Amino acid sequence: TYKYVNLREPSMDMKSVTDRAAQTLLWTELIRGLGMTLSYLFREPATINYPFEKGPLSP
Amino acid sequence: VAAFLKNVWAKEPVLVASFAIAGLAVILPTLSPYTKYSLMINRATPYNYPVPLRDDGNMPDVPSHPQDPQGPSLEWLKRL
Repeated sequence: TYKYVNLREPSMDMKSVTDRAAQTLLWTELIRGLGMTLSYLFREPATINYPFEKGPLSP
Repeated sequence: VAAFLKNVWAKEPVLVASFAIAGLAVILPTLSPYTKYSLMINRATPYNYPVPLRDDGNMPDVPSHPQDPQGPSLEWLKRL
């Protein structure tokens, strides 16, 4: 069937521009999003120590 | 012209904020009385040596004693 993605007209009123004005000017974007999704560093590194450890196979 | 501030602040929100800092910066030094306190201090900073003068008859004011109430009062700042 259908789906129309990335197809949405803007708000264009008094208050909702302040959500798009604080975004560009003071960067509430790009740090709450992209500075937190990188860190996300505390997870365990899933590395195989190849001369000692070995991975799975199949019969 | 009332939406002209609302069809450019939702269109190019960079230089709009510049003109607001172009404003509110020229006007206010002519407004608050905290200025001319800037002038009274910046003149009352002694760089050079205050050389005394010669008496002849008068004496309108200011005898030789420095700790006498003979000159002005800039000592409001220490009380400020």
